[PDB]
Amino acid sequence: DLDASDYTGVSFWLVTAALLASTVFFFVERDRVSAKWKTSLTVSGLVTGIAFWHYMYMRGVWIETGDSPTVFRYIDWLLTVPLLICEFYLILAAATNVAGSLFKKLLVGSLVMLVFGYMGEAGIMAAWPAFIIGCLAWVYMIYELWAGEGKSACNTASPAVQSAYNTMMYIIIFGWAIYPVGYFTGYLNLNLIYNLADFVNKILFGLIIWNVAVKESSNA
Amino acid sequence: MGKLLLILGSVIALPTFLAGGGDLDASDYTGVSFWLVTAALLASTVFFFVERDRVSAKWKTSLTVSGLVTGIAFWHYMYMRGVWIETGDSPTVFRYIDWLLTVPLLICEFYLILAAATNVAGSLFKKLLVGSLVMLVFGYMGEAGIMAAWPAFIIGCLAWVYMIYELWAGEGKSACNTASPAVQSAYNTMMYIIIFGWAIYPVGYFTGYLNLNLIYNLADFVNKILFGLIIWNVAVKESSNA
Amino acid sequence: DLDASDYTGVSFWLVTAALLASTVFFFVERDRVSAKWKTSLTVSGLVTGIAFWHYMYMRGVWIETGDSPTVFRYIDWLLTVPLLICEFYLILAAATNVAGSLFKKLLVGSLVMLVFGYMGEAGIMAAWPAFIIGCLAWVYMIYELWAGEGKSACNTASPAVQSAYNTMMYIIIFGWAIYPVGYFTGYLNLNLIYNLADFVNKILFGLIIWNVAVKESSNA
Amino acid sequence: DLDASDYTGVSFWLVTAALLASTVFFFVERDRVSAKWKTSLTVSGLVTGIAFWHYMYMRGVWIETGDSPTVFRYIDWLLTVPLLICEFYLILAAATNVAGSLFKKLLVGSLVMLVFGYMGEAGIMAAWPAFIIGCLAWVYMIYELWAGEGKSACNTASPAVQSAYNTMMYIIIFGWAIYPVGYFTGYLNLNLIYNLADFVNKILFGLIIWNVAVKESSNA
Amino acid sequence: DLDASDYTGVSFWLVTAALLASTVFFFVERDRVSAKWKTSLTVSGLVTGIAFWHYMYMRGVWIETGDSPTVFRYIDWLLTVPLLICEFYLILAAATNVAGSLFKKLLVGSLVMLVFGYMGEAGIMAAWPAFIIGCLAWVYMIYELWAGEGKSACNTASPAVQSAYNTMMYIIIFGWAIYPVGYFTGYLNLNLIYNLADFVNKILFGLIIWNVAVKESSNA
Amino acid sequence: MGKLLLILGSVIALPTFLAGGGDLDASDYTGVSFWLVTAALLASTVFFFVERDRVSAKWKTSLTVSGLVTGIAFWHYMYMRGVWIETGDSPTVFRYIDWLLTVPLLICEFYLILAAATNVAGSLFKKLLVGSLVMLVFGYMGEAGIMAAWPAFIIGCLAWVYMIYELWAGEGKSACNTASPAVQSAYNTMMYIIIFGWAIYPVGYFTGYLNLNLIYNLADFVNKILFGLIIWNVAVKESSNA
Ligand SMILES: *C/C=C(C)/C=C/C=C(C)/C=C/C1=C(C)CCCC1(C)C
Ligand SMILES: *C/C=C(C)/C=C/C=C(C)/C=C/C1=C(C)CCCC1(C)C
Ligand SMILES: *C/C=C(C)/C=C/C=C(C)/C=C/C1=C(C)CCCC1(C)C
Ligand SMILES: *C/C=C(C)/C=C/C=C(C)/C=C/C1=C(C)CCCC1(C)C
Ligand SMILES: *C/C=C(C)/C=C/C=C(C)/C=C/C1=C(C)CCCC1(C)C
Ligand SMILES: *C/C=C(C)/C=C/C=C(C)/C=C/C1=C(C)CCCC1(C)C
Repeated sequence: DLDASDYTGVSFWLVTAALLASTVFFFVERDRVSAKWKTSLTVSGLVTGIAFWHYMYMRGVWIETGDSPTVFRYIDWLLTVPLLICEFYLILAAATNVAGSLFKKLLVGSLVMLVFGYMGEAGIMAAWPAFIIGCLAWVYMIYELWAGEGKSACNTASPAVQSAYNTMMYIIIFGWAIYPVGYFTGYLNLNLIYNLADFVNKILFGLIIWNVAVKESSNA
Repeated sequence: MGKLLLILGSVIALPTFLAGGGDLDASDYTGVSFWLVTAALLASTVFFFVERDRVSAKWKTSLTVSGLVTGIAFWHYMYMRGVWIETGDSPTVFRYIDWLLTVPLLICEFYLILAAATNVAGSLFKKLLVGSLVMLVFGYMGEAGIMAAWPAFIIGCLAWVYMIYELWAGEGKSACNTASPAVQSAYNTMMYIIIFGWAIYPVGYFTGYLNLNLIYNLADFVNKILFGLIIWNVAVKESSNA
Repeated sequence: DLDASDYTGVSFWLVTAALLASTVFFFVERDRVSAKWKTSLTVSGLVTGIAFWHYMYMRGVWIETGDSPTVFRYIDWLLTVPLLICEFYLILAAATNVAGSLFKKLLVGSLVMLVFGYMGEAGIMAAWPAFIIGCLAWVYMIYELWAGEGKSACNTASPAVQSAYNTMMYIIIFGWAIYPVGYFTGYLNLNLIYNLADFVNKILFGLIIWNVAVKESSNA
Repeated sequence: DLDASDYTGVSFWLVTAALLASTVFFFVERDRVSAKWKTSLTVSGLVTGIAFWHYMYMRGVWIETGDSPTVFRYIDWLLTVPLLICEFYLILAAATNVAGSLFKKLLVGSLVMLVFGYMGEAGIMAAWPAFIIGCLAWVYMIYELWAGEGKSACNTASPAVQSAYNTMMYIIIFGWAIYPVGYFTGYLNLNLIYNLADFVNKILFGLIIWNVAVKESSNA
Repeated sequence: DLDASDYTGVSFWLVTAALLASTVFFFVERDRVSAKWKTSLTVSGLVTGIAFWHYMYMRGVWIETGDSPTVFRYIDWLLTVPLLICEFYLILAAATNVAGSLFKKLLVGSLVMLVFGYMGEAGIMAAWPAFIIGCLAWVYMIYELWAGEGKSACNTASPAVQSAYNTMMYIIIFGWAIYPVGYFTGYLNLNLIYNLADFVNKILFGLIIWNVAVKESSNA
Repeated sequence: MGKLLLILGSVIALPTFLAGGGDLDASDYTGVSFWLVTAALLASTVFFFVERDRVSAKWKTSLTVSGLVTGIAFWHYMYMRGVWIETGDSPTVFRYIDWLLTVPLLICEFYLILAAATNVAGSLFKKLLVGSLVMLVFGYMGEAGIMAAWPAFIIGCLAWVYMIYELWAGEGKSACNTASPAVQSAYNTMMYIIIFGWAIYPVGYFTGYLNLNLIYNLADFVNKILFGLIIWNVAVKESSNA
């Protein structure tokens, strides 16, 4: 690529290599954890692998044409956000008892939010109603994960699990807020911001989950 | 492990064969749905072939069968995507091949769980398989134009309702009576999936005889990933006791 | 492949996909079975894998030329029938003690029968003597596994192994009879029948072996 | 390929598929045997894999030109015969005590025999002296494996090991005799004979070794 | 590549092959170490693998154009320095208890230092302020791992872990100093020095970590 | 295992990349030797990476190091075969790269076995490594034409004799004094290999300064496969005790 002229290709290569490394990382570290946490690593590994695959496709499209195919980004979000938000249910199940409806509501909210976001970007619906519905679904998920069943499950957990849950909640609140900001900016230079946001929300989340899994399983 | 790293590298290099099929954005929902479903099916295949570590020896089959389902789906979906790129027409033949090679395994999942959790004669699996084969044969005859749309659709709906009744008040209820609560909940969820999840197919079919590919994609997504996830959940919940 | 015009391509695709699925199934399910029956599954997996390989080659030939490449079919039979017929010896060794001459005589009979069938197909010898020799070898193997050493070994076995042996004997008697029937029909519309017969004799056989292996091993 | 017109391509495909199947077979069956016999299977798997690789290369050369590149055959023999003849030392070590010089003498004799055979075929030396030296090395190996240190090691062994050793000795005496016969015939229609001889001496040998390994390790 | 004309290609080939060998070595040697140290080897293997990937890309660029693609070098540094510097946190966690802020501050310092180095290289900001900021971050990390939290954690550790920590600290102080020296030389014949430095800092570091991990685990 | 069968299939499909380099029969002994050595090195790499199951935790390193030796040799041999096919000239640079990346591991095998079997300071490994590096540098200078053939050859022979003496009556003898008889026999065999097996290189080198590629191929074959087999034999003999 070019040198000191473009920051898009550098970000693409950096994120692709990081995602491949994290995928290998998480598919190899499944040997350390116990039987309970051999899923909280597999799901994160799948998240990073799917993100890496779609990043390779986006890099190919960028080489073919110098534009931003946000449809690929929405495909990647639609197959990663459900798993990332399910990670909460997975760690709560591997750490304590969960009724099961938390996963259902989590998944439904995430699917509705993305579908509406994709429809708003593609122009099927007006931008404002789609943005409002997506924000409402996001706030509903935050409320469920902050003061609803998620908080109740987090109350009965070991201190390491509680700290990891708080870190993941902060990540959801702050790092995930970049994408709606970019959506509002585009409906009223972004590829690099999305790359960095995916880097954070796809590597730090998995590393937090791996840390808590190793710290819990080490007991034995 | 370094040998396991070879497996990881092979899994990573498999998408490279798929150079990419994208062509238009925000114009056609078929190609987007095809890629979404293909990637989700590959991810679920890897998930189910990896999560066999947790389950005990009794439930190491209930994951492999679902992994096979998703893998066969993924294979036939690539084929379908290739055909669609070559020609923008309905790949009915490939869809019915995929259904014929996947519905038997999905309906055999019932027998597998009812045998690994309790004792069952298994005649429910045989009769449901026969009903599903009849429904699939009638659907292909209708799609091929041999029979009219309305009679074939009515016969398929009647066969599907039969299968639902067999799953609700047939031998399935008796088998579910002597089982753990987790297996009962899994059976109820799978019965609800049969009632509603499979019901996406005929309604979408009625859409095509009165677009269809998107509905079929979404229906395959649901009834091949949610089913496997429910089976995995019940298998893990049962095997953890060990 | 043509759609709604010929069932040969549909049968080819169906039995290719089913054979690949059965290969993966049999090479993955070796974990459940004990150390005794880790061979009764590997050989079945090899049978299905070789069938899938030769089926891909036959599909390529059919696409290249629309005829009947029976040479590849006889190669597939020559490399799959010995393993399917040695499955009897394998399950008998895993269930009881067998001298070993049963496998030798089975292999010799199966190889002689196929070679004679191939020679009859190719026209090296007269069709009727080759057909008679093949039928005689088939009946000799049936007698050996019905009233000879195979039956004697089956007498001293667990009920599950005996039931599997009876089911496999019934499959050998009935399903395998399609191929000599096709040979007689062609030496006195077929590829579909052969495909279905391969599906049956290469998947149901392996599934019976897997079922009996799992039933035997799990007990412990 | 052609149908009922050539028997070379059929033999090539048959042997290649059989060698690939046997390679997979032996690399998978290492899980059944104990720690002692996890080498007697690896070496046979390597033999079949190398033979399969060189058979693929020979098939490619045959497609390129319809002739017999015996240099490839001698390369395959030079990297398979040492391992096959070492299999004796490996099973004797895994079954009883071996001094170690048996391997040395075995390997030296096999290397000398092939090198002289290759030189005679390539015309570096006269055919008769090379044939005489190769036959002398072969007879020396047979004597060592029949009445020398090999027989002494076979005397102190379990009956299964003794039977396997006798079977391997008979294979060495009879099946390996095909190659010098073909060499004499060509230095005074052969590719098919060499294919079949490799089939036997590369599959039956490994199957005998696997049989004795499984029968020994089953004890535990 | 030219022979006896330029040492850049020789260095590229040497450090590519060595990095691949070290990657395989570190991903294979995870079997020996216990469950505590199955992470240090994994991270070292990831470091070497990413280095090998970016080295292959840099070799391709060099063949395509005979210049210095320092952008790829800084991508490699940005994706490898955080892991090498978190190896300290990993070994400290595997040997004793660490709060976790050490890894956070290490990562922040390393990322800030490179980003500033990349900006100085690209000319986004003035070279001297970026060099000063990078040196300040480097000295801050050295102080943290020499007299701060890292030293305090190293005080309560086994003698082997303390010796490994001292060796790694010496490597950080000495071998890593090549890169700022090269930057000063170029901002006030190099690729060979950088290659050798990468060889050292990416192989000797991992070998020290592997040695201490094996020494700790085998005890048990 | 099916996942293991993926590794087996990858190993089987690796030779497919190598389409084939054969050109002439009974005319040149270089290409034949190249193919023989490449295939033997790949086989030994697979053998040493598979046989780690038998050896105990102490000797699971003495096999991995030899496997990498053979793997690096195989990689550089392919490169050398490609260069030779492109141009029929001596690949001196690749040979010295391979030597520089393999001789250190082969000489480190001594330290590895003397540490996994008994206690040794390890200065013998360091001094032998320094001597080998000096010998390789002198050989590279002689081959590049910087120095004359006779002085470089004499210096290399003197360094090699030094290394032999260090292996005979240096720290190696003291380390071998306190060891099991199997380790002593392995050390004697490796010392004999150093004395005679490596001696193929200088004499063949003297052949090139007074073909060479065939001698170097055979020498690499011996000193990289027999060495690994001796290490594997001693490792298995020691670890079986468990
Ligand atoms: C790896 C990718 C991740 C974690 C993506 C997350 C994306 C979101 C949270 C997107 C949210 C949106 C809204 C809340 C409303 C407007 C539309 C979206 C899709 C931009
Ligand atoms: C993986 C694919 C699956 C589970 C496909 C399921 C398909 C059906 C349940 C189709 C049903 C139909 C009827 C009930 C009647 C009308 C015709 C069909 C074939 C569309
Ligand atoms: C997977 C393929 C299988 C099980 C093939 C089986 C084939 C036979 C049993 C063929 C039998 C024949 C005779 C009994 C006589 C006439 C010639 C044959 C080869 C058609
Ligand atoms: C898989 C290949 C095998 C077992 C090849 C074996 C080859 C021989 C035993 C060849 C022997 C020869 C002589 C005894 C003398 C004349 C020359 C040879 C090479 C043909
Ligand atoms: C494998 C690569 C490694 C270990 C790279 C290390 C790089 C550095 C320590 C770079 C340091 C720099 C400074 C301390 C200041 C000036 C800018 C840099 C990036 C050259
Ligand atoms: C895998 C490669 C190996 C073990 C290479 C070994 C090479 C040598 C021992 C080379 C030795 C030389 C001398 C002793 C003096 C003359 C020059 C050399 C480099 C040919």
